[PDB]
Amino acid sequence: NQQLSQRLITATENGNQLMQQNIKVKNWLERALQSERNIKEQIAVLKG
Amino acid sequence: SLLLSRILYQQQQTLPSADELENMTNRIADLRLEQFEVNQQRDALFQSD
Repeated sequence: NQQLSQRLITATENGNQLMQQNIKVKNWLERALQSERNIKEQIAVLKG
Repeated sequence: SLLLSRILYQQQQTLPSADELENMTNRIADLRLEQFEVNQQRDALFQSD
């Protein structure tokens, strides 16, 4: 039971770290998607 | 109508001169670039802290 509890605690900590990293990645990815759409629109009209 | 020639001359004299048009399309591109630069600066300054 103690080993199971320790494993669950470690897994929960790893899950929290992974969730934080995933949230940061999602924020960066949304920013990148917006920037890429903006760049495509600009290049559609920023010729020469 | 012979006198219609005079009317057409008057109408042509009434027409404004379009040669005074300023092709500021380059200024429009400059404004677009300035707006993009301002947006970039605001995004860089979005997080005040």
